[PDB]
Amino acid sequence: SGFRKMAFPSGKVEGCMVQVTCGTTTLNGLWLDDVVYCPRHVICTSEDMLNPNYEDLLIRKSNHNFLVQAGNVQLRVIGHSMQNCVLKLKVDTANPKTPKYKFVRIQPGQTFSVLACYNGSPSGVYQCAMRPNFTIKGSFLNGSCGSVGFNIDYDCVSFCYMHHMELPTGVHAGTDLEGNFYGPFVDRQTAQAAGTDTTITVNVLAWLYAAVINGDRWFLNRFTTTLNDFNLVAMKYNYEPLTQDHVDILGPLSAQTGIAVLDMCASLKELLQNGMNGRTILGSALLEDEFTPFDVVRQCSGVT
Amino acid sequence: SGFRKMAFPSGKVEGCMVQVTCGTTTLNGLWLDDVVYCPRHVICTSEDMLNPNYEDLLIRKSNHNFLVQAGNVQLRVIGHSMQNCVLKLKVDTANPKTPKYKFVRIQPGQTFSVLACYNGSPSGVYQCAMRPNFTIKGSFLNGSCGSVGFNIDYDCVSFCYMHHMELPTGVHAGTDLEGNFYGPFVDRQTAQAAGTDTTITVNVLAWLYAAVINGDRWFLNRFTTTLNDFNLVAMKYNYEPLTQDHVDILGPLSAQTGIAVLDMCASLKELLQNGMNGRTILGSALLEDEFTPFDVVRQCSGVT
Ligand SMILES: CCCCOc1ccc(Cl)cc1CC(=O)Nc1cnccc1C
Ligand SMILES: CCCCOc1ccc(Cl)cc1CC(=O)Nc1cnccc1C
Repeated sequence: SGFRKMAFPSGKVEGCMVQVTCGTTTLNGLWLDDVVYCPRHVICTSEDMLNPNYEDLLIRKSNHNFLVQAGNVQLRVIGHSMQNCVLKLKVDTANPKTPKYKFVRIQPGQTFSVLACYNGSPSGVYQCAMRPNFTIKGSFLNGSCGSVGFNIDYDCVSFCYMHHMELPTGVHAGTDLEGNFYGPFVDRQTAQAAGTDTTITVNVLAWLYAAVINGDRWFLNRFTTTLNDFNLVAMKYNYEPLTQDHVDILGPLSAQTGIAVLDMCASLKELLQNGMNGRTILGSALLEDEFTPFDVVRQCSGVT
Repeated sequence: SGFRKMAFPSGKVEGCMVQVTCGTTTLNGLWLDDVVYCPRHVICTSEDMLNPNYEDLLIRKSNHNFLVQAGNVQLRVIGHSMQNCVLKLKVDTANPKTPKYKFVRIQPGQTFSVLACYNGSPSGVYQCAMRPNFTIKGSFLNGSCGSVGFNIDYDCVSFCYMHHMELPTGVHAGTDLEGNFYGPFVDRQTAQAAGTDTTITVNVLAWLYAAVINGDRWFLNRFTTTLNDFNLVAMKYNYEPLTQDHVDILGPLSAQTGIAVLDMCASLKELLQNGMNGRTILGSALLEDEFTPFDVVRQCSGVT
């Protein structure tokens, strides 16, 4: 019993972190096999960031200008290339701590763990969701760029995020490991609209099932609803519209608890319309949307 | 910017986890140097748990009855001893992944990371506080016993908790690494009062400073208070009384923000008396007490 915002064990990712320095800029890189991946803005000076011509800035750099250090040891750079917003530095040594891995592009509403790093050294690990608007609400300071987001299925690390920047609003933006930004963001110091965010309905419902499993049941009611009626409420409260695909993904939790998905929707509808009335659910005084249905099943079953 | 419930990177601890089996019971052990530490109730059957005579149960066990497996490899047990509520299994091989470590007994109100494990395999990592009543509000299922709590200062892991049991109320109890329970708990399947818990005032104040640093400032007011007046409010709301020692530990945050500790106390007093009025602070709709002043300084400065 108990339910926590749990991150994946970060060891397999810690073994991949390196420091990358180019000129005066230092950030983090991810060393997998014989390639080090890092944000391409490592080649910029603070002055270049207003509108960088990355192609031109990279033309002025050679392999020997990229200083890559894995803890105490220096890596020898034998190639460099830019792919979208990431640089790939080919090194002469395969990382001996390379775990089994994949590069994946996550969908908005999915969750992942972030290993925040500074100077190639891990500082902490936390779990977060990719917002529907493709931002993340992380905890990152200057020097954290190149820190990565990931999920782990048994012995395979699926890397889904590399941190690039903080928007003027304090929210975070980054790329997949092929350097493609999530969302409309560009790697420039410019005003960038993040766009309307919504609450991840399927995750709130999953977390309400997690609450029932762990004994917090006060919000259960005698009501039911339909997808159409619930979506009118979701619209008013800036929640993502619930679809049959979301209902299907909640099947295992509905089967375990015996609470039909639309009955849990009616509990959520009442909570949206009436608030918490000063009560809490799983130690929270708001409706939590950073746990997917898969996260709830994993945490409630003890998957390693 | 941003503030998250951040755990320490768990890699150094993952390398110490092993599975311990005795008879029919399997739980986790912590392998440091040539000793494996685990909860002594690994020697019990479910029937023995109502009132186990651990000394008698252990007398029936020999070194070869403790099956210790580090991933795929089996460890050879050459000695066993019980120290308080832990068993120490001497093995013939020092763990090659033993980090620099210490065993510490944390104080109530302090925080630490938990690497939840099942069958010797890490499942996830989360940050939590040792409650003033010596329980932890963790996320643990059957098989998680032997999972550990720790803090990391540079390259040194300070182990402070080993998980032993879930109380009938769903809260968690465990020991330091010398096997001494935190709180009044005993390792028996009996009704055990946890005792009155309180909110960790110094941590709520630290988190309010974290909020101001990250831009959430709506709760700041034109008021001040005294330790005596604030403690009358703390008493009414079941908060720990604030002392000058707590004020001194908040010095660095008060110096960084320029907000005097008693002025932040007046913000906290108003929040206690008036509630949040449907607003949030650092994404929370309640007053968070699981960040110490040291945690806030560390997260706000990027300590690795
Ligand atoms: C001090 C850097 C100012 C320019 O910023 C930038 C402009 C554009 C880009 Cl693609 C990158 C960056 C660096 C950046 O955003 N760093 C960062 C990340 N997360 C949290 C806090 C910080 C300060
Ligand atoms: C299924 C075990 C029942 C007896 O429990 C016990 C009685 C006494 C003791 Cl010192 C240990 C235990 C085992 C225990 O509490 N396990 C556990 C831990 N955390 C979260 C969930 C669980 C089920």
